Amino acid sequence: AKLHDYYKDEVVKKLMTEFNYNSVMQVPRVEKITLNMGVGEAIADKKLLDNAAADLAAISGQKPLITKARKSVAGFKIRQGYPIGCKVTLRGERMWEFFERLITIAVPRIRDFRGLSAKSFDGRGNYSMGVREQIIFPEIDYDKVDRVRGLDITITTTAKSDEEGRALLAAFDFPFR
Amino acid sequence: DKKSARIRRATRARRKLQELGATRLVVHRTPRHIYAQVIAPNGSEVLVAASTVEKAIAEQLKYTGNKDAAAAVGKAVAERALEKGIKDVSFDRSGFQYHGRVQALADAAREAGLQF
Amino acid sequence: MFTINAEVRKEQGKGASRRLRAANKFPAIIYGGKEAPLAIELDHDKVMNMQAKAEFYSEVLTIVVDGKEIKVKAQDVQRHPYKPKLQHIDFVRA
Amino acid sequence: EAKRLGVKRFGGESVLAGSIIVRQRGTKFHAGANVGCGRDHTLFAKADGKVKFEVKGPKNRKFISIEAE
RNA sequence: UGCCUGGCGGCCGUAGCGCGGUGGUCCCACCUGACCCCAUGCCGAACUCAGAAGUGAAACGCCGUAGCGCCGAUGGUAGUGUGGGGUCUCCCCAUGCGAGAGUAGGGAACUGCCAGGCA
RNA sequence: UCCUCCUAAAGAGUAACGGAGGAGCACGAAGGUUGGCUAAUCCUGGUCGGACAUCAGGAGGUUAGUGCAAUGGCAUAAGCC
RNA sequence: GUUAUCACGGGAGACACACGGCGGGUGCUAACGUCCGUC
Repeated sequence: AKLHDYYKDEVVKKLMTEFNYNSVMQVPRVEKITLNMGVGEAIADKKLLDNAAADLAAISGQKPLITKARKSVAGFKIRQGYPIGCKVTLRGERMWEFFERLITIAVPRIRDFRGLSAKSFDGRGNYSMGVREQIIFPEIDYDKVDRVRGLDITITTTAKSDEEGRALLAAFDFPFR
Repeated sequence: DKKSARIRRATRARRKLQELGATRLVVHRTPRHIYAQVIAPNGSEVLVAASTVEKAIAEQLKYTGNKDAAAAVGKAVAERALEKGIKDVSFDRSGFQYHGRVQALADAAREAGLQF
Repeated sequence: MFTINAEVRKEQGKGASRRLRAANKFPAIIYGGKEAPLAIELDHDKVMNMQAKAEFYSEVLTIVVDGKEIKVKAQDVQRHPYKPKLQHIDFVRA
Repeated sequence: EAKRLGVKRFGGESVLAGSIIVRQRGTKFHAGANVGCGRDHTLFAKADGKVKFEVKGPKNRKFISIEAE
């Protein structure tokens, strides 16, 4: 709400002006956000998975859900039905506030800030990257940090092309590649 | 898609009722409007039908779509079926979830004098 | 410029085909357009001599049947598996 | 032992209630009207009438039906 | 009753797939939270409540494209039931049933009932 | 002893000391009901990753799985919650 | 077509078939070797 109002006030206007769209909702509309943890070392120990899930729940407004094995391979010695990681599916006020808090401080402050990639898209305009050093986030404090860990962040949107993703990045002002 | 999933879910009871071969009352629901009909065993003829979009039954309803509207539609369908002589139809909720307007209209039809 | 001759087809079936092949002849068919397809009878040695030419692959055949001249083109020629005999030809009224 | 397989009764022939039409290893045929499928994937009649075969469905699967005389 | 939309059946690649166009008159679809109807292997994940605040946009109805794909003759060919012959590993003679494949052709399907809208 | 494909010739049955194989198991859940979901494989991004832990998106549409050797079937699922 | 069809009662015989024709399997797509379904 707090960020959605501004998004509709300014982002939609500029997007429509630049893309000469006709339908009011032709502008891209965010569907959801996904924050997943796919470290894969959960086989060695199971407590780290629970600790990371609790940390994700604390930083977000809802608890993550665990994901079971998809397909087993003899090379990596992984069975079926054994949980490895978990994901948080942010929708609504929770996703809005989480994304606002991220973009406010977290993204600017990161070591080796080379810049996000505007071309690394799945193919239909869904931006799904991975970020390490979870300490960058403000919620994760040294009193609870356990080990340098990474996560996968995706913004699922109704768009079906990379041009819409580029326009969304431009609206977010896209500091630099 | 939502309509395809709903149709596939309803297909279970739709095919199961073919073996029974008895007239069945079905209701399609939408936040805007609600439709209802009583299909014959052949599956191609309906003995009675109604729709919330129709003013003839929406005159006393504040709007076509609401719990009171669904209850009134169910009561009207039950009364019309009883006066026509449907002879103990079966029920099918078109693959919906039996907790809201569908439940209200089913209860209304049951209390109208039906035995399904 | 190429002379051709044909005979009316009045028989039908594998029996007729065997009769023709025993009598040293074989049938052919002409199809295409709105006119109904029709079967015609041709001999064997003369047809082989005609086909010996290398221009048949692009020449328009002038069939002479029942005192009528018809311009056609051969598209399919069913040839015997190994023996040097022909048993069926297909023409289109181009 | 050689397990018995095949179509016990063909189309256009009369069958009574509970009569098996075809005892198939799998489900090469599907019951239609007045035909039921047992636990052994066997099609059995439920009424008295003539048997018939038909082909339909997205995969052109075969159906066995019964029409009362 | 001319046209559009949704549901209830038939048929099951002529209804299938790719591309362009069009659509809010009705209908359909996107939307907030939900302590309340309903409940989540967390999530309103699926389904429900206030309707248009706004639109025809994923999707969805329809038209063109015969592009991919599908159905498909007559005839011919392989095969085969009966009687006989030959140089009897196989072929032919008289006769009946007839392939697959391919060509012409077909077609962007069609049909019965209910409901709403522009007339 | 039982069971699976040919032989066994477009109905069924159909043999040689013919050519090819598994079993003497197994549940108080791996059964039933009801409410739901739906496959291997490749591609994009991916400190751990070597192509081959899993992860967000696309194609695929049962070549997966369907406890055993094998055969017929299973998407409406007979596969899973 | 003389009911040439089926059903019950009593009496049987055999319970070691060869050759040829038609479509096949084993055999080395060596066969006229060998075993099958039918006349």
